Amino acid sequence: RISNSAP
Amino acid sequence: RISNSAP
Amino acid sequence: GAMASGREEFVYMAKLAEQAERYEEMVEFMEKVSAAVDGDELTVEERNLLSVAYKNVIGARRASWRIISSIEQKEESRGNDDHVTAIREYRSKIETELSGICDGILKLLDSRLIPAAASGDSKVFYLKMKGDYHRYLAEFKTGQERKDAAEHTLAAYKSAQDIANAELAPTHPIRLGLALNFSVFYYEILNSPDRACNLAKQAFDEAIAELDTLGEESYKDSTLIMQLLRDNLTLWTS
Amino acid sequence: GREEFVYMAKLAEQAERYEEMVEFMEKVSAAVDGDELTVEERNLLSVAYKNVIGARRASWRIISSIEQKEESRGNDDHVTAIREYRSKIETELSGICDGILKLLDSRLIPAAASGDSKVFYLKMKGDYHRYLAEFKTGQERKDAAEHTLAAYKSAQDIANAELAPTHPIRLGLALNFSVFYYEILNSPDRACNLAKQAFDEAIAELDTLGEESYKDSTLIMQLLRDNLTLWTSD
Ligand code: NA
Ligand code: NA
Ligand code: NA
Repeated sequence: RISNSAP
Repeated sequence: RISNSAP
Repeated sequence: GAMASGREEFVYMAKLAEQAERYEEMVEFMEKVSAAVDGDELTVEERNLLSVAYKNVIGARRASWRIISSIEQKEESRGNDDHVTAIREYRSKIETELSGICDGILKLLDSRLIPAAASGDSKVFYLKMKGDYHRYLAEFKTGQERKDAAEHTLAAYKSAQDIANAELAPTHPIRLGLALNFSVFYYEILNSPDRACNLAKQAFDEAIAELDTLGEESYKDSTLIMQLLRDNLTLWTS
Repeated sequence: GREEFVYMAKLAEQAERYEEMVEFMEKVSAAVDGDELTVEERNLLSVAYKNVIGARRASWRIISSIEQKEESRGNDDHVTAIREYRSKIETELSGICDGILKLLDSRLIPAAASGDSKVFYLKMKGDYHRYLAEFKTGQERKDAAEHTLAAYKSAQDIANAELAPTHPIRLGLALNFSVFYYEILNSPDRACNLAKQAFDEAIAELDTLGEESYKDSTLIMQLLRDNLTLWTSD
């Protein structure tokens, strides 16, 4: 996807 | 591991 | 060992499963920890192990679900109904796994972890986690179940945000991680790019303004989350 | 049946759900009575088992290193826990090898009708006995090594006589045979000698190769060199 979520 | 085997 | 018991032993087993990259067993071991502590609070080490465990288990199925969904859409547009039928059955199997994984951690959160969270750090951490796994449900559920999932995600993230704004520094990795995932929720689930950018820029700006309060300890985790905020904003703008 | 499960196997590969990929390809092989698997089906079968065993091999090596460290620390409680865990992985290792070895012995090897597929399945038999020898001890390890040498030798005989020196299956066999000597039998001179001969014989006629066939051979030959570069310096 385009978006990065948190570690 | 030092050695590599066939893919 | 059949007589293995207590958080210490099962914490160690979870660390072995992590080194082995056997994350399903790491979940199992961390669930036994949760059962042994039931009533009390997990330590920071335990909560992070629990989180790593479920993150890797669910992440494998999320990745599989995405590729299988793209293949389904491609075969659909090719008119290959027989392939589509087979892909749908296979996606449905992955969805029953996704659903069961989310249900596992959501049952721990609702029944043990959130009720026992004492500090503002812990409350935000577990409320963020609850919204995270409702968000993974909203990624693939449909109809009423998707709306219910998105509503549960908003409710958990908003309640976490109220507490974080009141009790955590703008540079706190938990507060920042919540802002990041809340903005992803806006962008990916609610398809509201403007509200997503506004929230991501706000959290970034608030952190920058106080970028002398994050000291060498959390500083590293905070900068990484801030970099992810920046990167999302760039992509969502271009 | 055959084609349905081939397709399911391809989906499992995309999804990186390799345990399911093995199940699907085991169903393909059962649907093919007497006939040979196609090359496509043969390669899907090998990728499936390769990835399923590959992950337990990785886990086993990590857990074994941890076991030794906790022993060096006198943490006998940890050592016991680790041994129980390593034992669980070895059980899975043993069961995965058993599945492909039974399939090779009862269906694939008997059905092989050309030197191409004969070398391929015999090599694969040796491979999975060799994966047994990586962790087995005592008589089980001795048995594994004896079956590996016999599988690889039979493969090599057919391969020298009926496959071009540049054939990736013959080269792969040489590669894995050499690794067997280096790692399992602790015969580094013989490992090096075998790998070197197989390499020289391949560069000899490396001119006949085209474009699709050149990338296939050159890949194996570079792995042969990489081992020699390390083995020759110890
Ligand atoms: Na603990
Ligand atoms: Na649970
Ligand atoms: Na708690």
